[PDB]
Amino acid sequence: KNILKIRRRKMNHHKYRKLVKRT
Amino acid sequence: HRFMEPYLFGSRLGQDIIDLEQTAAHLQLALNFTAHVAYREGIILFVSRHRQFAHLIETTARDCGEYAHTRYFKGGLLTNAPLLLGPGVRLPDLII
Amino acid sequence: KQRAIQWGEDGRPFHFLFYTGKQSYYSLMHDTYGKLLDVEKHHNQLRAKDLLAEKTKILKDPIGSR
Amino acid sequence: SSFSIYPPIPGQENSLRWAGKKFEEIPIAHIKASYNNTQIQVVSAAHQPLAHASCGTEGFRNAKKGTGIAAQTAGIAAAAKATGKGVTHVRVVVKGLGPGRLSAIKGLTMGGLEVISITDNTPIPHXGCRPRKARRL
Amino acid sequence: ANHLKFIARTVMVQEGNVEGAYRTLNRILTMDGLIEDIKRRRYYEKPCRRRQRESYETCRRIYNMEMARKINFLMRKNRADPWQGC
Amino acid sequence: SRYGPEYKDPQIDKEYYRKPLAEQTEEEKYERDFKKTQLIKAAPATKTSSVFEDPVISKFTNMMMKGGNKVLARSLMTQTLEAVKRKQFAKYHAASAEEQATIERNPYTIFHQALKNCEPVIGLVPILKGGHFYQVPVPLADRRRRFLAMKWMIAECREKKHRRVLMPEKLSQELLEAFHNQGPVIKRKHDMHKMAEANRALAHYRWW
Amino acid sequence: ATPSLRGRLARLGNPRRPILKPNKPLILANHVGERRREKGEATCITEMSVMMACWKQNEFRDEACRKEIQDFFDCASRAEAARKMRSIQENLGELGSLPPKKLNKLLHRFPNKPHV
RNA sequence: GAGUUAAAUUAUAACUAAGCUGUAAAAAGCCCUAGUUAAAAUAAAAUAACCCACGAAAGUGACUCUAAUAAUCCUGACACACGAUAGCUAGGACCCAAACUGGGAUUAGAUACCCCACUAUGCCUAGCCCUAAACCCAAAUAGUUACAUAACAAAACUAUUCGCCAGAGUACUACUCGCAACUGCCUAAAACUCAAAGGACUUGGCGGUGCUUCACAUCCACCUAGAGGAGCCUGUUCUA
Ligand SMILES: [K+]
Ligand SMILES: [K+]
Ligand SMILES: [K+]
Ligand SMILES: [Mg+2]
Ligand SMILES: [Mg+2]
Ligand SMILES: [Mg+2]
Ligand SMILES: [Mg+2]
Ligand SMILES: [Mg+2]
Ligand SMILES: [Mg+2]
Ligand SMILES: [Mg+2]
Ligand SMILES: [Mg+2]
Ligand SMILES: [Mg+2]
Ligand SMILES: [Mg+2]
Ligand SMILES: [Mg+2]
Ligand SMILES: [Mg+2]
Ligand SMILES: [Mg+2]
Ligand SMILES: [Mg+2]
Ligand SMILES: [Mg+2]
Ligand SMILES: [Mg+2]
Ligand SMILES: [Mg+2]
Ligand SMILES: [Mg+2]
Ligand SMILES: [Mg+2]
Ligand SMILES: [Mg+2]
Ligand SMILES: [Mg+2]
Ligand SMILES: [Mg+2]
Ligand SMILES: [Mg+2]
Ligand SMILES: [Mg+2]
Ligand SMILES: [Mg+2]
Ligand SMILES: [Mg+2]
Ligand SMILES: [Mg+2]
Ligand SMILES: [Mg+2]
Ligand SMILES: [Mg+2]
Ligand SMILES: [Mg+2]
Ligand SMILES: [Mg+2]
Ligand SMILES: [Mg+2]
Ligand SMILES: [Mg+2]
Ligand SMILES: [Mg+2]
Repeated sequence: KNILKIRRRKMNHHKYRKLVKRT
Repeated sequence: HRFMEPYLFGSRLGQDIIDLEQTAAHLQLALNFTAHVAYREGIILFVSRHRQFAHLIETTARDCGEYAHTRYFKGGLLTNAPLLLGPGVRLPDLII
Repeated sequence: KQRAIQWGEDGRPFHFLFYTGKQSYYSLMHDTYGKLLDVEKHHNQLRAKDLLAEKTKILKDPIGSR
Repeated sequence: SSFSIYPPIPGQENSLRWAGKKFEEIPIAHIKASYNNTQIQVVSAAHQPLAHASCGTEGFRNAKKGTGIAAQTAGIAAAAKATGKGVTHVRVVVKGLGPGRLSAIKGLTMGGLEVISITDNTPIPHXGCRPRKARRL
Repeated sequence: ANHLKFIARTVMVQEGNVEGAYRTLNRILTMDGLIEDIKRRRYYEKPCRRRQRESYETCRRIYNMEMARKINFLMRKNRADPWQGC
Repeated sequence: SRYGPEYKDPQIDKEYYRKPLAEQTEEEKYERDFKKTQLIKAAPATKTSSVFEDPVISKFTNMMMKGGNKVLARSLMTQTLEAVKRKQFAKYHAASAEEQATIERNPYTIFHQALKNCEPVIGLVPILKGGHFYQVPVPLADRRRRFLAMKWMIAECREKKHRRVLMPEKLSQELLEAFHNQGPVIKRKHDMHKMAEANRALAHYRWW
Repeated sequence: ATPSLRGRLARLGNPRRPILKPNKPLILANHVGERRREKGEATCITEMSVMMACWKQNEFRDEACRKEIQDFFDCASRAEAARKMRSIQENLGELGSLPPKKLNKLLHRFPNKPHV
């Protein structure tokens, strides 16, 4: 199902929001 | 039914009325075609899956000397005739 | 017991129920149903003539009928 | 025998007296049947409390007091204390929806107390305070 | 709080029984939908859930009331078949 | 089971056959028993038409049996009734005028009454809910209560008796103790009532 | 009367926004659902409570609780009789409405036609 | 915009009671509490609604009044105006709900689900931010039911016109322009890696998914006799 793409974009955005916070 | 529109004379208070003028023309050819195939020694089968005239139709074929099938119809009867009926079976030449 | 030949040399089936798959069973059903109508017709005529000369002989318990 | 479900309106004069007193003179039995406790209190026509009883005061503790049997025992105890002060008929008012509604109703009946009218006064907001969130159990 | 007391949602017992009177009161509340309303007000449902709940209640009500009509419409066709073994 | 479904339990009471003319419905019951030609099982060895037997005695005798020694179980049951009878006869002699017609000298009457006082009224059954077990009281059926009373009698006299005291004499004492509502079995019955009454609010868990 | 199904579902030729979003299509089946078994509840509670009162009031001795003990036994037999007979009769009692097996056959005789 | 309040709740007062809240079960908290009677403010709008209306969309359904819903009735952007909720700046309100935080419980751990307390905030006035599964995943205006079933779903298609789409990951990212934005929004690549990624469907297995029915040594409820404790006999592992 299409959830396999939303989850992939979910992780990348979640990891991006931690890269900004750390630096 | 959509394909019965040309054969309907009209509708009377929601009840469709069949145009007998077209019925007479069709019935005239139907009886004419039925007799000719019987003249040439053809097998005629009466088929009717209706549980109100099954006995009447079944007796009708017996008087005419022809065959009738008003019972449950098996799936592979007319198509897979050799297995259902026998090795060599002559298929009916007309079905009513 | 073996089935007899169901058609002649020209292929015409002998019985009028050969195309129903089970000619023997349906012929018995057709005759049995026809007897019921004749009994009903005969009973209807008897009721019209106001005569009841028949009796129920189904009860065969002492004989042990099944 | 024409019997009307609706209560006798105080404005009119209905010749229906229990124990020699009118409809409004009969004391009141307030029943608060919560989801964990059932509290029973009887008050007079002048809203003066007579007796108080609850599942907690009858020895039941914690989850036990929320059962129907606990409310049934409270009704018997409340009626016994009420009957000591000399009350025969009472109008029972039920507050809220809970497991102890049926038990408290028949608890008073078996406790030597007679009820004649039943009133449900469950707090029903009409749009009001926002209740708590859901429980994802 | 401002209205008169012992008028709304009130019943009176007859002949001295209380179980029968209470069941009459419950039918009044169930018919008016208060019993289910109190159940749904114990917790708060978001407006997203409220519309999703009304889109399932309405669908069930249409299907149930349509299947029921067909049952009654075809109810007369349950007599003994007059053409058994025909 | 070598007996098929058609076989039924035979009737042993002779009096059931000797006076059938006083009733009509019961006559139809047994006249059709053989008219239907239903097969009848063989008579059990334990049960007999002797008027001196009692069904409660046979069940109690079977429970005392260990292994396959029916003779030893019957011998122990015979002495136990004798032991009770001797004690009751001895107590009757040493009694006053009003006390003489109080003591019961019938061991069968004592045995039947003793078990009817040791039967618990309400039992307990564990119910699993929420990952834990709650002792929920239940209205035990009559057969279970009758069976449970016999088991308590056997368990008590087998365990906490002295090695010197014989089985028939020890069981005789408990029958008298239970006949006066003061035996340890009666105490055990009350203890089960104590637990059932304490967990009276957990009866809502059961669904029957 | 059946609620109107006009301008409700999401369709191309519908200007009004959707009002209903069914999980499954609203097509009548050829069979009805089976009856749901009624969940049981604890029985003989009003009779057990009064029995416990006498036991606590008489040191757990049935010397004076005979009236309460018999009623508890009577309730147990009454509950036992009703429990072991509801299942067999309810299947064919039908409360005036045909059992699910008979309704399924009746619907098969007059099926719904989504196709053609 | 202006005015207004039914039902509930709370400050608060009187009276009675010793307990009150809470869970599958408890603990913590409270005892300045709980029940009944009397009662502002703030906040939110049962039944009607099984109705489907208004607005361009996001939205709106307690009452009353005022003002009021473009175009003589095509398409159209990066331009002008608007845009739920969360968030920011300043002032005011705070019943109640409530991220964060503290305590209780659960667990191997639980900085989670469950329980209790309380803050931001949800609210009013003025300004900003301009993001959503902003999805009816179906663009606007005229039409046709002819032709014709990939699959699934909400049947198929024609005319004019605009926007958008060129394998997947890297990527609602780096760099760049604008912005009352400064942990932001919009615009949006490449190096490199792989020969696949992706939509729908079929059968099978499985499901701490639901409904119905059933275990006669059987899962529970329940019956009897035993193993695990000791010696001995014998068979494995390890040691040798
Ligand atoms: K309102
Ligand atoms: K499958
Ligand atoms: K061993
Ligand atoms: Mg990634
Ligand atoms: Mg008010
Ligand atoms: Mg519109
Ligand atoms: Mg769906
Ligand atoms: Mg204030
Ligand atoms: Mg504590
Ligand atoms: Mg208070
Ligand atoms: Mg709407
Ligand atoms: Mg417009
Ligand atoms: Mg307009
Ligand atoms: Mg334009
Ligand atoms: Mg905004
Ligand atoms: Mg906001
Ligand atoms: Mg805000
Ligand atoms: Mg800032
Ligand atoms: Mg502020
Ligand atoms: Mg605040
Ligand atoms: Mg709070
Ligand atoms: Mg913590
Ligand atoms: Mg939307
Ligand atoms: Mg879109
Ligand atoms: Mg759109
Ligand atoms: Mg456009
Ligand atoms: Mg337009
Ligand atoms: Mg159009
Ligand atoms: Mg292409
Ligand atoms: Mg690429
Ligand atoms: Mg984004
Ligand atoms: Mg960015
Ligand atoms: Mg660049
Ligand atoms: Mg086993
Ligand atoms: Mg041994
Ligand atoms: Mg050993
Ligand atoms: Mg060994």
